[PDB]
Amino acid sequence: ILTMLVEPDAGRATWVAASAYGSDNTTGSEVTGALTEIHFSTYKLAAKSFI
Amino acid sequence: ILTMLVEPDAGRATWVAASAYGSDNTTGSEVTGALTEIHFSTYKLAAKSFITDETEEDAIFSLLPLLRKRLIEAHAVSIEEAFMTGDGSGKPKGLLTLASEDSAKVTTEAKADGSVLVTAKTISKLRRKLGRHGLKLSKLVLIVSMDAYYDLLEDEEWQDVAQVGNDAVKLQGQVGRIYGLPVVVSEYFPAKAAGKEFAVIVYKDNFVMPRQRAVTVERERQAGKQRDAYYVTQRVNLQRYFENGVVSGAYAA
Amino acid sequence: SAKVTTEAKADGSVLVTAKTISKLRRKLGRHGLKLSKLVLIVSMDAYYDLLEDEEWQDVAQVGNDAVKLQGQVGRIYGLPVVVSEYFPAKAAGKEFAVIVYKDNFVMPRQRAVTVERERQAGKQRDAYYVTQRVNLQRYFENGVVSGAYAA
Amino acid sequence: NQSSSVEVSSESYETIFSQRIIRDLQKELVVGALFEELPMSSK
Repeated sequence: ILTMLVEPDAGRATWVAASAYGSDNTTGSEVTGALTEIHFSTYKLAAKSFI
Repeated sequence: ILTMLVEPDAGRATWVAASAYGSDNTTGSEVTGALTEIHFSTYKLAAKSFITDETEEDAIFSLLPLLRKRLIEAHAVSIEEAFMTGDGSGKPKGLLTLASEDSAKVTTEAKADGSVLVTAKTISKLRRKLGRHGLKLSKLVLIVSMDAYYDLLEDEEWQDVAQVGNDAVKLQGQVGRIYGLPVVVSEYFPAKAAGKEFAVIVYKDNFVMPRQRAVTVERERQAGKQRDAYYVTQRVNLQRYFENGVVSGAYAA
Repeated sequence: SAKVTTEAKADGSVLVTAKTISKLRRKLGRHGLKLSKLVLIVSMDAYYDLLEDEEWQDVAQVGNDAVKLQGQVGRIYGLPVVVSEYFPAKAAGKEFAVIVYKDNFVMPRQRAVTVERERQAGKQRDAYYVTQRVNLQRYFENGVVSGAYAA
Repeated sequence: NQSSSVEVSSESYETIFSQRIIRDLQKELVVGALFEELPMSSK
């Protein structure tokens, strides 16, 4: 088996109000992401004869 | 805030009678004028992300560049989405919202289910609502959704070579200029449904981007929890001079 | 779920036309906007039906490459045509064409084609063996659209 | 701003007034001067 990796999608930011210009909400929200993986394999094919 | 002055409208002269040559009425009437003003503002966009100092060791490869790139690309996605169809509550009013609130939302006969496609003639018919600014073609921008483009690719009026020059669809499979308007495809249009926009035409020179500070990255170390917070902020807005210069077409109700 | 059930009948009441083939690009979604990265494959019957297509007959309709002057179909809606004979038999609900995103597919392989010979003196026989190990896989779960005859 | 401990009195010290003057697109004049003159020195 061979395994690869898959990058996640895109996030987004937020628009803060003016009333929170001094508090701890002035940095808005948080963006998060996780990776993913895929797999590969093979099958066997054969044939024979006699003389 | 920033303020500029808008010059007033025009005036009229008078046709004096022939019996008023010997009186002060010979000199005519008065022309008065008063200036006005407009203002511009800005809005703040922010995002953050944390990375504890133990997941960095608790893995084989690094995870910081992914974090930073995700931050920046999320910021760009949000700003472009807001410019597309942001409302007015603390965020810039989107182009489609401007067109709708200016009564420039032309309700066409194309159907959202798929019974009737979107024809190039329908797209070109939107130029009427632009009024005086629609006469010039070098000063316009056309943007269509993905599904509008795919329905354009199957237009009965662009198939034959004899119908449309050398740019027939059958020979190319691609659509370039529609009625002289270059075609640009964007996927950030709203969901396809009844009464939803699928193409917009804007007067490019009428819109500006007020901006206070660019995208800035700040790094804070929170030793009390052993993390590495990152902060990204910017202040922008989308503003226009006058109350015209956009038209949007929508599916039928 | 990319099997598009088109209107072409499985007997011959309705033929397979160029519009049916070109309409499949929509179900490719974002991948369908670039023609240079696609491959079209049609069966025997599909190709013979295309040869009788009504919209490729005249010089006025389609340039100089009208069917009446050449008798074969080359580029169709910008897509080059490849004919393959291994499609299933013409029947209701079966397929006749496919478009694939070429770069989305890989062919993993462990060993090449190898031949080994064995001598069985007890039977006066020579046994020949040919073996190989391959497979067909894709990166992400999309990029393929197939059209099928009507039910 | 009115968020810090020290702020300014009135908005006029938070605003930039510009003398730049702008006008919209105006109508054009066509039949005003397309005919030919006829000078009269009498009534």
